[PDB]
Amino acid sequence: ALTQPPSVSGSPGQSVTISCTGTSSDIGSYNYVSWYQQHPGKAPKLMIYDVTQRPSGVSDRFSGSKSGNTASLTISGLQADDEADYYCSAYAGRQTFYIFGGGTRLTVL
Amino acid sequence: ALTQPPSVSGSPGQSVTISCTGTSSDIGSYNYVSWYQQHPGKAPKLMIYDVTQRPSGVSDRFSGSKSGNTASLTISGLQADDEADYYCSAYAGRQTFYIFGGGTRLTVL
Amino acid sequence: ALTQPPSVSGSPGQSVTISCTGTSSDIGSYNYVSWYQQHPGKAPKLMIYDVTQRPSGVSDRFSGSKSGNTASLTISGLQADDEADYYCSAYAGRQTFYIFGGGTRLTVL
Amino acid sequence: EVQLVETGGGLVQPGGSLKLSCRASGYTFSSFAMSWVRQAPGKGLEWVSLINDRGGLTFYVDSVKGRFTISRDNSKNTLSLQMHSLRDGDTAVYYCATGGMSSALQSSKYYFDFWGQGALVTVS
Amino acid sequence: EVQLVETGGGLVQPGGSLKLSCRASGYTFSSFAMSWVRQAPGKGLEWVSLINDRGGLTFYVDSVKGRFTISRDNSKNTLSLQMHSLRDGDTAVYYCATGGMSSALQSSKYYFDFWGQGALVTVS
Amino acid sequence: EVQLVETGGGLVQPGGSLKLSCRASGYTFSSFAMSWVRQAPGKGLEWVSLINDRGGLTFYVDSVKGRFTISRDNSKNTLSLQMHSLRDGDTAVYYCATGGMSSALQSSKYYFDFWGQGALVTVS
Amino acid sequence: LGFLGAAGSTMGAASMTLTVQARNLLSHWGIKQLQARVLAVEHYLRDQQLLGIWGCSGKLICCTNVPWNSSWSNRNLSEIWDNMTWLQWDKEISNYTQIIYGLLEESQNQQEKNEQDLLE
Amino acid sequence: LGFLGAAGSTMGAASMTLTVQARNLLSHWGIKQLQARVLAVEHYLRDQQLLGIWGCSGKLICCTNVPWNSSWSNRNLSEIWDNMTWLQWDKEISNYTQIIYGLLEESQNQQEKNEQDLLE
Amino acid sequence: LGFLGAAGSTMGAASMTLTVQARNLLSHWGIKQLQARVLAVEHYLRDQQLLGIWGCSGKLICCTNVPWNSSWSNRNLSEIWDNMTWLQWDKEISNYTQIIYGLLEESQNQQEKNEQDLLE
Ligand SMILES: *[C@@H]1O[C@H](CO[C@@H]2O[C@@H](C)[C@@H](O)[C@@H](O)[C@@H]2O)[C@@H](O)[C@H](O)[C@H]1NC(C)=O
Ligand SMILES: *[C@@H]1O[C@H](CO[C@@H]2O[C@@H](C)[C@@H](O)[C@@H](O)[C@@H]2O)[C@@H](O)[C@H](O)[C@H]1NC(C)=O
Ligand SMILES: *[C@@H]1O[C@H](CO[C@@H]2O[C@@H](C)[C@@H](O)[C@@H](O)[C@@H]2O)[C@@H](O)[C@H](O)[C@H]1NC(C)=O
Ligand SMILES: *[C@@H]1O[C@H](CO[C@@H]2O[C@@H](C)[C@@H](O)[C@@H](O)[C@@H]2O)[C@@H](O)[C@H](O)[C@H]1NC(C)=O
Ligand SMILES: *[C@@H]1O[C@H](CO[C@@H]2O[C@@H](C)[C@@H](O)[C@@H](O)[C@@H]2O)[C@@H](O)[C@H](O)[C@H]1NC(C)=O
Ligand SMILES: *[C@@H]1O[C@H](CO[C@@H]2O[C@@H](C)[C@H](O)[C@@H](O)[C@@H]2O)[C@@H](O)[C@H](O)[C@H]1NC(C)=O
Ligand SMILES: *[C@@H]1O[C@H](CO)[C@@H](O)[C@H](O)[C@H]1NC(C)=O
Ligand SMILES: *[C@@H]1O[C@H](CO)[C@@H](O)[C@H](O)[C@H]1NC(C)=O
Ligand SMILES: *[C@@H]1O[C@H](CO)[C@@H](O)[C@H](O)[C@H]1NC(C)=O
Ligand SMILES: *[C@@H]1O[C@H](CO)[C@@H](O)[C@H](O)[C@H]1NC(C)=O
Ligand SMILES: *[C@@H]1O[C@H](CO)[C@@H](O)[C@H](O)[C@H]1NC(C)=O
Ligand SMILES: *[C@@H]1O[C@H](CO)[C@@H](O)[C@H](O)[C@H]1NC(C)=O
Ligand SMILES: *[C@@H]1O[C@H](CO)[C@@H](O)[C@H](O)[C@H]1NC(C)=O
Ligand SMILES: *[C@@H]1O[C@H](CO)[C@@H](O)[C@H](O)[C@H]1NC(C)=O
Ligand SMILES: *[C@@H]1O[C@H](CO)[C@@H](O)[C@H](O)[C@H]1NC(C)=O
Repeated sequence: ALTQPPSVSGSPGQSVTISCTGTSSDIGSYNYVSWYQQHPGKAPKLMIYDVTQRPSGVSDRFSGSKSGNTASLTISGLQADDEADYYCSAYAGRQTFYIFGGGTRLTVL
Repeated sequence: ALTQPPSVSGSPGQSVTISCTGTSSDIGSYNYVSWYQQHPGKAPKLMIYDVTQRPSGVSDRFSGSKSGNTASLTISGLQADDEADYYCSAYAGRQTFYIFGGGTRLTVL
Repeated sequence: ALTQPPSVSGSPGQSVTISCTGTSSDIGSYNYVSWYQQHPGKAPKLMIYDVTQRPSGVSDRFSGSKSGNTASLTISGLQADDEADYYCSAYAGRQTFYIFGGGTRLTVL
Repeated sequence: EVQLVETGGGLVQPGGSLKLSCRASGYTFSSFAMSWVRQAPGKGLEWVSLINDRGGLTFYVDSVKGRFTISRDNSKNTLSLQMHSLRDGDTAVYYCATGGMSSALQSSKYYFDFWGQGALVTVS
Repeated sequence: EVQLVETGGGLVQPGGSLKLSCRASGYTFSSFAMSWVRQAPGKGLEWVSLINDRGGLTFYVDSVKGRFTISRDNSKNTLSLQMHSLRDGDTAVYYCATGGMSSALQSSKYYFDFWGQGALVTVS
Repeated sequence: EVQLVETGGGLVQPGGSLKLSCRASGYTFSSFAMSWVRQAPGKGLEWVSLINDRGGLTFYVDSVKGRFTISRDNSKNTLSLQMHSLRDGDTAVYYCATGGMSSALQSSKYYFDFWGQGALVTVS
Repeated sequence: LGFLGAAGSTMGAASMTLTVQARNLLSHWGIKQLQARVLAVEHYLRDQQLLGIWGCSGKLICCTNVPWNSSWSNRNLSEIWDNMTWLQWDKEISNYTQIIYGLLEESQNQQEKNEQDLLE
Repeated sequence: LGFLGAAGSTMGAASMTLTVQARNLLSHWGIKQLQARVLAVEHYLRDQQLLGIWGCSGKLICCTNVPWNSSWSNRNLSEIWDNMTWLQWDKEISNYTQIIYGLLEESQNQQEKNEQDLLE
Repeated sequence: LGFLGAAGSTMGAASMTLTVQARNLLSHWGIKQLQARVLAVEHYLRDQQLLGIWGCSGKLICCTNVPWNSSWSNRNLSEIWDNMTWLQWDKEISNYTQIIYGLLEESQNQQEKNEQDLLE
């Protein structure tokens, strides 16, 4: 449903950005975008919600933002331990409550 | 709409079964399945209604039943007089009130 | 959406008819048909409305009529000055408020 | 004995119109919903239209939805159907039938109890 | 004399936005519903949008439904249209017109009485 | 600490049925809406169904709309999903999740706060 | 802008002040005053009951399915709504009031039966 | 055809005269009459309030979501609607009425709450 | 669980007993008692009229199209519904009641007019 890239990478200490592009009757209409971090073999963890908020329990190295129909996740002080499949999702109205992108494999070099 | 087989047959005294397979938002949802008997050249007669009931005026040799999305008509002491095209129909909701299958030509051997 | 012919023509003083054929849930259902006259390079002018009426400001040489799903414009005492693209339109319900045909290039001979 | 008798039309050109009617006797006409069921010469049965016993509510199969009118007259024990635009695909026997619906305070139907013999409508 | 004058935009790039507006005079602005009608350079007329005389109700051709906004200002006798995402296919003359709807206690319309000159909107 | 524990089924044949359940603890069960999210072995996440905190309102993705039932028992802190007609395409890990909706007098959600570990459901 | 201020205005303008008038319908020595208050209440309730019967409960403007007969009044919409006051209008058609009310009642009874059947 | 004219008719026939009866509910010496008018109004309003609570405001025939229990009455539809009068029916189910009313109230409260959530 | 039993509970709890309070609003020597009864009825009717004007007739919970102004109260929902009672809330916004009521009335007037045009 949502498009987000494969093969995102950078070395520890370098920032990376994972984009997520949807449509107008999606990201362009509702500010309910969230990001999840799934380590292989584990259930997904919430990292970002309501486009820019983060839950208690996660670091401040993770920050969301958006413009137009594109949402993104910025990771600042990238760590080796950030390797994970990152997913974006969004509220897309009342007939099709949620949609997701494929996972973004983030590799730390 | 409903699927029922062609050419069901048997000899006098043998039982025969005529199946009727529909869908979930059909036979699987509503218990209003009926069967009609049409001799060529004549209007159809009601034989079975509400899956298992029969009207006054017909024999008990005709018995309806159903399971899942499939209904069937069982005829027990088959007579020469039972040669006819048998049809199944069912209530299928409020947008598509009734549907029917093709006819099953019952041949007595 | 609506079909009206190209290249209707005739000499000054001859009558011409420009037809407009639509559908049942269109011309066949609503008596809200109008015709417009567009000289090249200019905004369209209203000539006929409510199938047969004409606004103050236009001549009686222009008269509308309809039958079935077809509406038409009759031009009687055709003048050289009537060269224009004539268009039909109609009300077609609340989901698809208006539809139009292509223009008819009326040529005076 | 309940009798439903169609007194329909005959051979009509494509794009024209044809009206069917059915007279009923032997039962309280006003107590039942009625419908028309169609049978093409080489096919099985198809439901076409349904009308309420009071004549207020009508339902149609999508293929005739903008073309057929079903009506009713409880003083004359008459059911009627007015067909327009008559497609070649509308050639069929049209049967008058009692049943297909009941109304609120009545037990349910959802099946047809009585059939007429059918008028044959042919489109050229 | 009734006049409608478009004072719209010009050449814009695809995916951007462009606003049109139209000034009216010669009639009570607030007494009439208004609409926009589009004409591609090689095509006929297409209805695009309709707005109520009080500004509360708006309708769109489905092809622009998620992209265009129609508005009104009755104190300034102004009609406006804000277009977003500008497809190349939206290149056309956009005409300001009076009519297309009425308001329950008024005689019906369903036709367009007045037209402006048309703004040319070009999307690259 | 919030814990959601799936105690689901295993390997089943197509056309049959399988029921999953999830036991919750560490939070007021009754204060949150819950949902099921599915992950096919080689895919990303897909939303399947949502149930309100009080159990009265349910929503489904079209692909399971006529096949799955979602329900709750708030006295036993248990969420469950009853699946029918088991398509081969339904093979996935089914995760118990808390979130996806709020109840009018609450701050909104529209995201998932907690996840269970996931039951593996396989259809042959 | 107060109570009955629009009485001399045309029907199409006066119709925008319906809440002003609706709000002014409700609020031995001393007995004649109780009688007046009780009767004011009964009057109010009868009008509300009637709106209920016609299917107009809870609203100040209600559309119905009863067609207007040209025999009651054959004036067009501009004659009735752009000019004409409500006082003048009421006098013009006062002789058809009971006919119209009877038709509205019949229409709603049929509507209720059709709705009930569509839910079974 | 007048007030209570259908009282001896079956339920399915009497149900077509609901407006006939509804309209006949509204309209020291002189005090007992004043008291009677006040009381009649209070009675009327309690019934209307109750219909409101159950979600039946504004209508004479109201369908609900409360299932019928065979323990209240196990008669079938023909047996009731085309055989019994309303007086007979009312006597048959009198014991089980204040149970039914309680169920109708509970049902409406849940429905209104669900509608509110669906509007977030 | 009885009348006003929820008065000390928070708003999010008290909102579930609305039918308990609604049903307790209705039911020379002896005249002052009639005055109290007539007045109680008029009070009741004014509240019902007001709900009708706002388009909330027939329901205990009604959502509207008037946005909430932070100037009336800037508390968030988890504070108001979970850590405050209705008595406290009523005092907090007692200065904006008339403003809010005026807005609700205006909103409905616009809503009725728009519906009327859509039915044309
Ligand atoms: C329309 O009115 C016609 C004329 O009848 C007169 O007006 C009615 C309303 C009664 O007051 C009657 O006594 C008068 O003589 C009727 O003949 C006609 O049926 C009416 N049509 C409709 C659709 O209501
Ligand atoms: C509405 O009627 C206007 C006045 O018409 C004249 O006066 C009325 C009182 C009748 O006696 C009528 O027969 C007379 O002709 C017209 O000027 C106006 O155009 C009419 N509206 C429409 C849409 O035609
Ligand atoms: C309704 O039941 C009829 C038989 O009624 C019998 O006698 C009454 C007094 C009760 O005791 C009842 O339980 C008994 O069974 C049937 O003849 C009739 O067909 C049934 N009608 C319907 C619509 O089901
Ligand atoms: C929201 O309120 C603003 C302030 O209004 C003033 O303060 C409030 C608390 C009341 O006492 C009010 O009577 C005063 O006038 C307004 O300026 C603003 O326009 C209002 N809001 C919106 C959303 O339109
Ligand atoms: C709701 O507000 C709570 C308290 O916030 C503080 O006190 C209130 C009265 C205001 O003055 C506010 O500006 C102060 O920051 C928060 O603890 C609580 O998290 C808030 N709820 C949500 C959902 O954000
Ligand atoms: C249906 O009724 C069953 C038995 O009836 C109960 O006891 C009698 C004495 C009362 O008059 C009746 O109102 C009670 O319900 C119950 O066991 C059963 O739970 C009820 N079912 C439903 C769905 O209400
Ligand atoms: C009274 O009539 C005049 C026209 O003669 C008009 O300008 C004025 O607004 C009207 N006043 C009211 C209250 O309708
Ligand atoms: C309202 O206008 C019409 C048409 O001009 C006129 O005939 C009529 O007398 C006017 N009205 C009143 C209420 O006197
Ligand atoms: C109403 O009826 C009376 C009595 O027959 C008659 O004098 C009057 O002219 C009538 N009014 C109208 C508007 O027809
Ligand atoms: C009274 O009963 C008879 C049958 O004995 C019936 O014909 C008549 O219509 C009934 N009367 C009423 C008012 O229902
Ligand atoms: C009334 O009930 C009896 C039960 O034995 C039945 O025979 C009779 O036909 C019923 N009458 C009607 C009008 O339903
Ligand atoms: C209610 O119950 C009593 C128990 O004695 C019984 O006598 C009475 O007839 C019942 N009334 C009904 C059936 O409504
Ligand atoms: C009164 O307050 C206590 C907490 O101190 C709470 O547990 C109790 O439920 C409250 N009473 C009501 C009626 O809500
Ligand atoms: C009141 O707020 C506190 C946080 O400060 C929260 O823990 C508590 O649950 C809230 N209250 C109620 C009465 O539900
Ligand atoms: C309401 O207004 C009065 C002034 O009349 C003021 O003293 C009071 O504090 C205000 N109420 C609130 C909750 O602010």
